[PDB]
Order: sequence, then C-alpha cells, then structure tokens
Amino acid sequence: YNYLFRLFRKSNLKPFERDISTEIYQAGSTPCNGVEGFNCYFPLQSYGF
Amino acid sequence: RGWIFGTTLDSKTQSLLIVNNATNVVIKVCEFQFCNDPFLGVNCTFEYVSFKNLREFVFKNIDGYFKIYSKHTPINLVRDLPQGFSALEPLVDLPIGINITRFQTLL
Ligand SMILES: *[C@@H]1O[C@H](CO)[C@@H](O)[C@H](O)[C@H]1NC(C)=O
Repeated sequence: YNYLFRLFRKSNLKPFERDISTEIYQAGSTPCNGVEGFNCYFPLQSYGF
Repeated sequence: RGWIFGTTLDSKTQSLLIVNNATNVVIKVCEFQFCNDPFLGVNCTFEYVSFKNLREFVFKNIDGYFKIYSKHTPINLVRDLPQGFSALEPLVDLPIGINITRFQTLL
C-alpha cells in the first residue's frame, strides 16, 4: 500500500504539472466541508499490489 | 528583494519562492504556509541557488518550466517608466512543474 494514484480531480493536468494536494474531492451535490462522505472522497487510491 | 508565486499561497497547494540575499539568489518550491503580509529586513519539491536603476523582469510558466528574462539599465529621470527600447535576455529556466495563478512581491 506504499504506492498511490489520484482517482479524481477538478480538471485534467497541464503537461508536467505536479499536484500533491489531498483536499477532499466533491463528486456531486454533497457540501463536503473538508471531510469524506456520500459523494465526498479522499482523492488518492492505493494499488495494494 | 523577491517574489512569491502560486494558486492558494496557503499550504493546501505548492508555491514558488524567489529571494535575493545580495550574496546569492535562493529559489525554493514547497507547500509553504506563507505569511498574511510578508516582509524582509536585517516536503519541498525543488531548490536552487546561484531612482537611478531600472530593473526589468519577465516571468512565464510553460510545460511545467518557469522562465525568467531580465535587464538592468540606468535612467536619467525619475517620474515613471522611461520611453525607449532594450531587450531582456534569458536568466533561468526552472523545471518546477507547479501551477501559478497569483503572485506577490517581497519588499
Ligand atoms: C491551476 O490552478 C487554478 C487555481 O484557480 C485552477 O483553477 C486550475 O484548475 C489549475 N490548472 C489546471 C491545469 O488544473
């Protein structure tokens, strides 16, 4: 679980753009207020190889 | 004596700091929590080290590179920008990969 990838973003990256940010992704009508929930996600998955 | 560049300028996203030390120029990119009103007087993805005057600078961000051009010239008169022409020459081409939407100057 040491390896991760971003599953969601506000918009696609520009060429060689690097984005660390772990602020909560809002996927819909739920106002997330800085925490996970229904349609609110921590934007990084792990591969679990 | 320098500049801040970024999107949030709060630590929620990375930002670029450029500072002149008179001994050196110091450049650093980090998740900085910058001051509410920064000042000078007597993690981190990248780091680098190296009226009478007019100093001119051009800044642009392209394909993750941050490009700087500059020129220094004397001036004869002090009211505002002197009418005329001279071209700025490339200073540095930093491979930083950060997004920029806002900036501020360090007085
Ligand atoms: C760069 O940051 C701005 C900050 O407002 C944001 O709107 C934009 O989506 C970002 N650019 C890319 C290519 O994601």
